[PDB]
Amino acid sequence: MFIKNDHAGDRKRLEDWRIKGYDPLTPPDLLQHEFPISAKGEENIIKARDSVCDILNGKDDRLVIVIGPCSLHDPKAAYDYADRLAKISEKLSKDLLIIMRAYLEKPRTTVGWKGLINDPDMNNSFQINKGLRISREMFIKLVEKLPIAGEMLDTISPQFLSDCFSLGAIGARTTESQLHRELASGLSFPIGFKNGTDGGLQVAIDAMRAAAHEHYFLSVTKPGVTAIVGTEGNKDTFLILRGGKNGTNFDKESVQNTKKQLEKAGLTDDSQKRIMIDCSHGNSNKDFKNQPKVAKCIYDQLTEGENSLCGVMIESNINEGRQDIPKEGGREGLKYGCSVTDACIGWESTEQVLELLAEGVRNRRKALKK
Amino acid sequence: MFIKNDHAGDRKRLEDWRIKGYDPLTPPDLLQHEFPISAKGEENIIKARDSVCDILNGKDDRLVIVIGPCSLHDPKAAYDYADRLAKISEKLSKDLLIIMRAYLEKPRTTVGWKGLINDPDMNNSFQINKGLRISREMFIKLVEKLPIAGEMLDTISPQFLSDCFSLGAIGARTTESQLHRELASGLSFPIGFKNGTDGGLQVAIDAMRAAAHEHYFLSVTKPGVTAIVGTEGNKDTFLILRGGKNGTNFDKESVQNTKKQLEKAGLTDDSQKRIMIDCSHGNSNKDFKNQPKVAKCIYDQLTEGENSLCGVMIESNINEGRQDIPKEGGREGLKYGCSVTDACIGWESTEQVLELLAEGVRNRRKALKK
Repeated sequence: MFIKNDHAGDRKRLEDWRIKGYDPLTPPDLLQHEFPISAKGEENIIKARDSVCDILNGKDDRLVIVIGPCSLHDPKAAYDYADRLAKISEKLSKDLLIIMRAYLEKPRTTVGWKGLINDPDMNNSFQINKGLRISREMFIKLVEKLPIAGEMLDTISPQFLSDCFSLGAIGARTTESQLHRELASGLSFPIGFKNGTDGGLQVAIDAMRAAAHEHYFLSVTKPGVTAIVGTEGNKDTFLILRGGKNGTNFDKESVQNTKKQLEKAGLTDDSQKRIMIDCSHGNSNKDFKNQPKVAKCIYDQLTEGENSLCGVMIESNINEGRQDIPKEGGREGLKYGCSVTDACIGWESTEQVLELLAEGVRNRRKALKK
Repeated sequence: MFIKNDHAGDRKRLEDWRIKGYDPLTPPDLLQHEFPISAKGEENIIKARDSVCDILNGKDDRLVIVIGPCSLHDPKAAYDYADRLAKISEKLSKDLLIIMRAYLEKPRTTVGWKGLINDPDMNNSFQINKGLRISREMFIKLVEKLPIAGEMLDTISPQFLSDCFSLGAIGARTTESQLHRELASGLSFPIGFKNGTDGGLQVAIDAMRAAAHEHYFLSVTKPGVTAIVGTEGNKDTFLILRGGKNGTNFDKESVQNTKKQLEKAGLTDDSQKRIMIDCSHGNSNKDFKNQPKVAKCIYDQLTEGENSLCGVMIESNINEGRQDIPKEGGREGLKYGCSVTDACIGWESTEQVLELLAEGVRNRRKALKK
């Protein structure tokens, strides 16, 4: 702490006796001035957002693919993965609309590395200020290469990193939080809510419904100070089928149920597409090798003409599997292109699945006579 | 809106085209100045906190009863009720500690009054600065009458009102939120989380495990600027049973099952008491009539000497049931002392209930020969 609470632990102060101190923080202004976005990255982002919103509204028959490392921990690897992916995306420019999984943390119940933002040297130093710096810079570099997608959590943290997202996602732990639903209703891109830890759809229905309305809440402004914010709202929201405590909900029947309750909520019609399926995480029962297989199911629903499906989430890294960051050595003790956060499928798995989906969208074209 | 995004709609800019613009805000330093907490309120607040920290470590053999409106919405009415409860609160004082349920906003997914802070004019005018004024004014009056407790909904707001809380809960929906755990660890009083909307008990155990720890995050400081905060961690933590979509857990079995899971967690031992019961919300199935009978169940388990219990929650009001705030009417014409959120028990029932539980505490005393 730069400022230190000299009175920590005294239980005769009304407040703050549990507070160690404070460290200076950088307002989003200064960073947004320091790390601006190039017009090319700007253009990437905007046209990306719109096209997504097109696919949502029934306007485009393409399919959205949010794929990438579950968390990002090493930048050079991010440029490698982004250029390799911009290659294959170049190849599929007319079918998939692929967007990268730029995630800077895995939220956890158990102690660990707290994400790229919190622990920048990965040794629990917590000079988060740097974390942000380098982390935002990586985006002013990536957005020139391809569109990226973050997951929301710290109402405060996006202020620094929202202008780079062309889409966002919301986690199960946080999907019931009216905080976050407000936050989406402010955000400047489409947002996908993950269905509850037990599987529940209702939480995600409720989040979309919430996020569409206009909201007022306390938030943090670009000059690092507090004000009251008004959100026009965000109607271009969707649902991400995910969890396993109740089991896997990727099965076709599950998708139909999602659709029946979505038209039971006025949240979709036959012409709009609001369903994203997330394989990594809950449906894979926590094994990377299970990721390819579900792909099999989604493709198949496309082949029969499933038009509700808007997009698909994929856990993916240059090298497959996962690894434990060493007690000692930090980032230098990690294998190159290998996920710290979740087990990913290897680049090879990833390209074979992409060819499969490129074809599935074509077959949906042929059976619908589209 | 004071400031107005003049670009709200041009989905052509990097960011902020879903933000209406913002409204100025009284910083917490200032609101901690305009309304200070008199020395008597200071005394009540801290004596209560230490009392609850005793009950939590088994040093006290009395019972924490958090009782009050589902939502506090009429400050005259609240003063009247805090009067009454404080009067009988020392009637039973030897028996248990009575903390009043000072909540400001009831979490939802639907349209309606977003609490006293967001819309305290009750007209969807949203004059939030005043909301805060009013509300802190309220608080500093109430801590002179009896200590209080509130529901931590968001993490900017308690900068304005924390020092009136002797004690706080984390709403069922936000328990899984990393954010509310990090916030929890700094607060200078006891926190008890509510179990997940399924009824699941792992969320709350994990939250207790996290909040014990020391965390560093981004938070708002008393002057009104964001900063990096380190917390000591709050070890003064517990669990609240409240119900779910499944498993209403107000029974002897369910409590013992829970105690066993907390023991398996290394959070408590047979001397400590880490379990609080909510008798509204799920357990009551939105039926105020079923609250007293749940008191009865409790009273029975205390007659049996159940020593892991630290408290009970209770949504009580001057007049029972609830009433519908007319959306096309004002708060001008509304029944006095009738909670406008979840259905409450009457004043007479409240006398009754409280007497009955006092008896229960006496009975547990005799069971272990204390």
